[PDB]
Amino acid sequence: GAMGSMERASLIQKAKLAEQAERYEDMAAFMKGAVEKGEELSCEERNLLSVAYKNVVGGQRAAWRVLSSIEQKSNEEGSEEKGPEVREYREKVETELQGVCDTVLGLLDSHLIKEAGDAESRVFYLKMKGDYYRYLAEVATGDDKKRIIDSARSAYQEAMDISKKEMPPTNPIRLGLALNFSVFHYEIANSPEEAISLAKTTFDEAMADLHTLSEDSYKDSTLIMQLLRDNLTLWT
Amino acid sequence: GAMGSMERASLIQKAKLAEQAERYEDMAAFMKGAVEKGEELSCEERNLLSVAYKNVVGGQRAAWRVLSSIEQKSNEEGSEEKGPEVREYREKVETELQGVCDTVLGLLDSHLIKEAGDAESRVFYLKMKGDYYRYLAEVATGDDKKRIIDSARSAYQEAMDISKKEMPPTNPIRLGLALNFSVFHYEIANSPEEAISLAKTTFDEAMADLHTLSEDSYKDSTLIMQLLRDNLTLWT
Amino acid sequence: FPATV
Amino acid sequence: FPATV
Ligand SMILES: [Mg+2]
Ligand SMILES: [Mg+2]
Ligand SMILES: [Mg+2]
Ligand SMILES: [Mg+2]
Ligand SMILES: [Mg+2]
Ligand SMILES: [Mg+2]
Repeated sequence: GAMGSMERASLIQKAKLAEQAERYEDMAAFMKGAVEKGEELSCEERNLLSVAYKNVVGGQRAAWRVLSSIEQKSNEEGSEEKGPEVREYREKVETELQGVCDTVLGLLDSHLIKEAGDAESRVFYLKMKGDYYRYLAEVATGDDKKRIIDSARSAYQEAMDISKKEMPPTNPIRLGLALNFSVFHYEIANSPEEAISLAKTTFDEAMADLHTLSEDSYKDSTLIMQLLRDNLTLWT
Repeated sequence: GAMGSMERASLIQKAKLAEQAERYEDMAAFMKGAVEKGEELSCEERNLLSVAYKNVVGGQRAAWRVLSSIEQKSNEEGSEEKGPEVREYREKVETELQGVCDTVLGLLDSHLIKEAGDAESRVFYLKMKGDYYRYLAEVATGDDKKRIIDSARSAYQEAMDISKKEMPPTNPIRLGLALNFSVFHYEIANSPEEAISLAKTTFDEAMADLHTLSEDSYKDSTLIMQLLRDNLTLWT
Repeated sequence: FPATV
Repeated sequence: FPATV
């Protein structure tokens, strides 16, 4: 790896610089290098990792949706035949997206998840595993589509089980996991009732636990609670 | 080149798709491939080329400024010594920027400019040559800094001379050239009076020629005239 | 699209 | 920064 010769601390420092400069591809490459040092990640470091790859894949997904939409239009009756280019370029972006997802899933499997013993780390990584299988599922059309969806579901479910046992209902990781698993249900698993039920129950259980929190924890938890409410408003 | 096997028309088609998807690095790679086919570019194609590389280098410049600012702060009295990382990463981004600039200048020299006989094409390419030497100048600190600045100046000046002889004062390429050469004077050549004089004269001469134009040409010309006014307002 | 974090 | 095109 091209980051093999750089100090772990230097990679973390540069990931932060890359974040300030909105250089998310660089940020991701630095964090990959850091993970590949083989030491566990701290809370801050886990966040750096997730921020970097979320921004990179988020851009790829946005582009994929633009291209897939143009491609769909081209296959409507009355559309002039324009050749293979739209499919080719959608495929190019798709392949790049899949590569990023496989990279992240690779880091999680080798060996972030297996070394993660504390709830905050294990739930966070299992959420990411669910998230990156979900992105693979968004573009899947083949023999393995069902297995990709189940891989997402399984990772989210394991994360859910741990989060309910080991974290308070207001914990931002628990909230974020629930938000994304709810989206999984709505957009990937064709289960809008499960999505709505999950978002509602998570919101209400968190509401009931806000009284235990500091002002700063309250701000963190309520921010994610609002995203649950936003989705519920979108869906009802 | 990796685009050597793709049809010219397919490269142009994909550059447009990449633009719609905001995939400017891809857009640039497709347009480079198109230029390397060796045929002259049409008006639309020249615009695609300039759009792609403007967006790519624009992002690099923005990042370079973030990093250079952090680096400057680190070299203020009282700043804790944090090691070589900020300089290294600013250098990394700088080297990438320089590479993009050299790529564009390469395309212009081999062989876009020499084949460009009509004013609209020749002025547009010479403007781009000025622009990409200007970006090299923004990051130059060494033995060749003066020569880089003069390379920008010379290209802009040749473009200016042709534009004044061959184009009306409202021509958007003439206006755009003047806008950017004026910025060159202000930001690179330490000549704010020349910058202001150029922006003012260009604005006033265009104003006097608007009566000759259609509604659509009027909209195009006045848009760039407003940018001249915006700069003048910034500088006075 | 719906919100995720 | 000033406007360029
Ligand atoms: Mg070491
Ligand atoms: Mg595919
Ligand atoms: Mg339940
Ligand atoms: Mg051919
Ligand atoms: Mg340098
Ligand atoms: Mg003069």
